[PDB]
Amino acid sequence: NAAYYQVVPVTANVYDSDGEKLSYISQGSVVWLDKDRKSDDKRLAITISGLSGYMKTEDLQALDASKDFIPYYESDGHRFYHYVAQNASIPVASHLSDMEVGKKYYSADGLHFDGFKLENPFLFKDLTEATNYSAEELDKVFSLLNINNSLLENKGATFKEAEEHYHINALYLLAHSALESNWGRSKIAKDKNNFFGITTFDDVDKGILGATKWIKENYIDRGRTFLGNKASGMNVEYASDPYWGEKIASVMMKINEKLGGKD
Repeated sequence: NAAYYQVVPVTANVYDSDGEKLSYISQGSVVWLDKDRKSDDKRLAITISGLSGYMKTEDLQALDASKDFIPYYESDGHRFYHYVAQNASIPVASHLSDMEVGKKYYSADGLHFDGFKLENPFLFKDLTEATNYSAEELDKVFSLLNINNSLLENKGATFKEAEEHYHINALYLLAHSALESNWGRSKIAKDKNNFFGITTFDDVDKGILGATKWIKENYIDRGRTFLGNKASGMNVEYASDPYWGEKIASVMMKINEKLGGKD
């Protein structure tokens, strides 16, 4: 058995030892062979984004570490990045003095490394905690990041109303909608009125409130109260992308930095 494998179908399921579905992951995702559990001809014991389970052998293609891309993490001396694909990165934390700049680090859960533990500032934050940011501050970020023709600009008051009503962090709501709609510039999102990529008040305001209600009832109220990864939080069920939670958290980080680090 190889050390790493890549997901073959559009999505594939991850199972427990008894064959019950635990989660699902996206095509091209790289999973780690887990040598501490038994793999056989039908299923491989694997780890992905915090989750340990089994995957069907026909769902996985063996990778060669010398030839193929293996995701890793690296610091530039200021920020630590997760490289999830050839050349593509997600900022996940500040640099720690424990990290050798330029060196590639590997982790099956994105938290525990060889020499240190990472505190991603938003990945495991309780999403029912309100943001410190005002409606007016949230609105400022579109200027500061040079985003234009966004249907989400001037929606700070809507996000804060959503936060007060449903008790879901407005910075998270802004981040989630920004990720799923290209900062409110997506034509698909406008035409479908679906800025969060779920399966006078205008349609955008109504969509934000409706999406927040949906997240509250289907995630928060069902015990999924933070972004997380494939082992826990919203990422277990919300998206096949095992690093969806990290992507949202990175958007929250970018917004927070630009607005002065109040959260």
